[PDB]
Amino acid sequence: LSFLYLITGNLEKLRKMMKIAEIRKDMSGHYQNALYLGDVSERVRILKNCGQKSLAYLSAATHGLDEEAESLKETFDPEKETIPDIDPNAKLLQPPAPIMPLDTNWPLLTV
Amino acid sequence: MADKVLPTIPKEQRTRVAHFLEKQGFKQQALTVSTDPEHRFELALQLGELKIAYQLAVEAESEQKWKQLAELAISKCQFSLAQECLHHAQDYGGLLLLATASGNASMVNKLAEGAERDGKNNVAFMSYFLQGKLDACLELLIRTGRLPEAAFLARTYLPSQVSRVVKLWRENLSKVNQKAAESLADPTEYENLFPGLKEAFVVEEWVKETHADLWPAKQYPLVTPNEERNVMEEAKGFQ
Repeated sequence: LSFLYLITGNLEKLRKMMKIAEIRKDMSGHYQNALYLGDVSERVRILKNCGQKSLAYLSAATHGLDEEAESLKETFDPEKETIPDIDPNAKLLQPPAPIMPLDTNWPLLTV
Repeated sequence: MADKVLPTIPKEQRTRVAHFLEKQGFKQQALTVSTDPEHRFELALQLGELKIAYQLAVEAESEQKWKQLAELAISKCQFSLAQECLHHAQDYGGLLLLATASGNASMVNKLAEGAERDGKNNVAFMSYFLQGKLDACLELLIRTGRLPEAAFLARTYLPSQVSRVVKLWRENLSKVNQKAAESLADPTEYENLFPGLKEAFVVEEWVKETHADLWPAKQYPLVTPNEERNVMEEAKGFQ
């Protein structure tokens, strides 16, 4: 259903749902909320699952917020030292600008 | 004193004693004696000469090694390499978690290739999307027989495949006759497609967009570029 909601070009319903299944635990699923979005709040939770400031940085940096991820990372006694490619490079783009719909509701006919 | 003896011990001996050494907790030293690929390997896990462990791996000769190792590498946060091993493993799932977290297209192409590999429909889609590629998502659907669903995407974010696709879906339906089951129209009648005139296509927004895809949305960030995708987005998008 969530998928239907993201298919369609509108934003909330998925988010409450996201709340209500985030709230029902998770280790690989948060992902669903993030892409079609920019911003995620999941990160507040996420760090707790990870909490190695690593995820928090990778995620963090672009809202102009790499920084908190570093603060903890330091506090720990950091453990990061090498990284692989991953520089945001894939397009979270597509959906439905004016003319030629969405489909909340879909019309048809027996004919 | 022992060292003089040491020449005068070989293969297997080294192993036993190595275990003793290991018991001594003279792991490094235990490493020096080290004498079985397994033996070396486990110790290596404990030990973490990372590169060194790789050489022992050499050609690992078991993804299981890589899997085990991957967890370890990741712990050491020796990712550049980890990626190489994991990639070498091509063990997609864990590897995805990293790759995604910083984000990356390149990973995505190779992966796309992978995506094709995996054998359940769903992941591959996220990828296609993730990349931004309706086209890919839709092509994927063609193989799986996702047909109702494919239509929704084709509609929402318009590649107007809704017209193309709908005919085919309908055809299936058609096969399974009954007029209601057949179901029919694209520009006008049942559907009024382009005559409805509403929210998944056009040039101007699109032009702005054309660029948009190219820059980073911005708010304040890192070398790891911007795109956003929230309230603002909705507003311009309408424009």
